Amino acid sequence: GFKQDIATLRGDLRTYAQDIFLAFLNKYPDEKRNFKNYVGKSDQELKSMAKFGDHTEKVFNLMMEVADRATDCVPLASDASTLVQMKQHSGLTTGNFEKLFVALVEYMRASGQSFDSQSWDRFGKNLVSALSSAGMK
Ligand code: HEM
Ligand SMILES: Oc1ccccc1-c1ccccc1O
Repeated sequence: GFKQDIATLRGDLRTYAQDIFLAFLNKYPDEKRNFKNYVGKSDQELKSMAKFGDHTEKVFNLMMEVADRATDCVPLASDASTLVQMKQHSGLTTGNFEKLFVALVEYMRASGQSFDSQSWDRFGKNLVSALSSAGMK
């Protein structure tokens, strides 16, 4: 289920974080507008950068927290406000988050593993709704 998937991802978080974020960047190349220093790089080049590993893992450290605090794939309102108010998210719209969650769900569906893809899809939609409610355009 969803809870086991959190334990699975946390068990190899630096590789799942990198693979899912690369799935997102390759699926939605225009999302590089928010990640200038990742332009014109192969996946292997990105995975060699200190910063890439360290920023993507920290992102997923918080994503797993938010997942873990959710009830029935409904995230806390306090976690959504933090994500809207964060200065690093100043320009973003819910569309940025929707795309990340589509890529994560498709990564899960294509994996060999018994991830609860439908729970991550609901989680993504509930998080987008909570970001909207907390004031993200
Ligand atoms: C649930 C989803 C997300 C979580 C939990 C999250 C979390 C975080 C965290 C913890 C940081 C700080 C990273 C660090 O200090 O190294 C960060 C930075 C950032 N996030 Fe997010 N984020 C999420 C979704 C997104 C999305 C969808 C975008 C853009 C499409 C985005 C864009 C950024 C940018 C541009 C930064 C700053 C880049 C930098 O570190 O210099 N985030 N995010
Ligand atoms: O790669 C990054 C570097 C810096 C800050 C955030 C990310 C990131 C990684 C995966 C998903 C969303 C993100 O904002």
